[PDB]
Amino acid sequence: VLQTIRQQQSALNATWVELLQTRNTLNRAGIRWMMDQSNIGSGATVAELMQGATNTLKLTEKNWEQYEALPRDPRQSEAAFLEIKRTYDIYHGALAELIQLLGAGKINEFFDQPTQSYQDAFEKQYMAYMQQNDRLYDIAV
Amino acid sequence: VLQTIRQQQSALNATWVELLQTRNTLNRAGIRWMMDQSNIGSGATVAELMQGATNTLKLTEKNWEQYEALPRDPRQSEAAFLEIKRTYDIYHGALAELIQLLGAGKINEFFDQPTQSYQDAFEKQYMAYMQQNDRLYDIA
Ligand SMILES: [Cl-]
Ligand SMILES: [Cl-]
Ligand SMILES: [Cl-]
Ligand SMILES: [Cl-]
Ligand code: NA
Ligand code: NA
Ligand code: NA
Ligand code: NA
Repeated sequence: VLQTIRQQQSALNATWVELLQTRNTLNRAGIRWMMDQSNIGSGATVAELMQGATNTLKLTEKNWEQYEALPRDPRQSEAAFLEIKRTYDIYHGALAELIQLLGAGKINEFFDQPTQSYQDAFEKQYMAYMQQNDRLYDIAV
Repeated sequence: VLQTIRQQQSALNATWVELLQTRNTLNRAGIRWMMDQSNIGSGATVAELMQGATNTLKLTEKNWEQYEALPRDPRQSEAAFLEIKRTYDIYHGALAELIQLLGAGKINEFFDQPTQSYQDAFEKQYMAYMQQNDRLYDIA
């Protein structure tokens, strides 16, 4: 019934949320890394933050596969799902590369990566996909 | 009645998302701020990021008022809403404080603010609130 899109919706939202939480944690580690260069570091360490980003990026993978493996209503759009996955893989892959750049100390290459564009592209599909499902709500009446 | 729920969940989830983006942009600005002090600045500038964070923090405040104005079903717990609002106000106000600290060059107070705890507290209520509406959706 209409419960199969609400459960598929919740699964993709949890991926969306974990991607954002991962990007934020990485940028915290960037500040601490910067602080350590000038020996003014305090609070959370780079290692603890990198450790947390690694965890939430794996959580992101697992949340994604949980959404992929959920059944799709025949009315939904196949192209829509492929565009979601295309933008997700770029965004997820970009965060994985940010972990490597920071570990190698490439702070400029880290900061200059156009992560915002990858995120904007995924959010554009998520929003459009949220709208098409909200319409299946309005017509399932 | 079921439509009333999906509207609330979407309005509150939009606030949740905007809070996360606001915090991330502020942490991007913190890096560039430190880059400027070390003369290795590149990418997005502090000013552009600060005006982005200022922008998204207003989207958060608006997205919240949209959720708060939507009608609450009687079956929904009033105390649950008060706890969502309490944790939201702490979290929002904390992000507003980060804008003041970074604009004042206070990078240590900026980094040391326990923002994670404010976010964890709001996410705890947000998760509990959704699981309740989901069980409510199941009954109907
Ligand atoms: Cl570099
Ligand atoms: Cl970009
Ligand atoms: Cl300070
Ligand atoms: Cl904390
Ligand atoms: Na939403
Ligand atoms: Na500076
Ligand atoms: Na910019
Ligand atoms: Na309050």
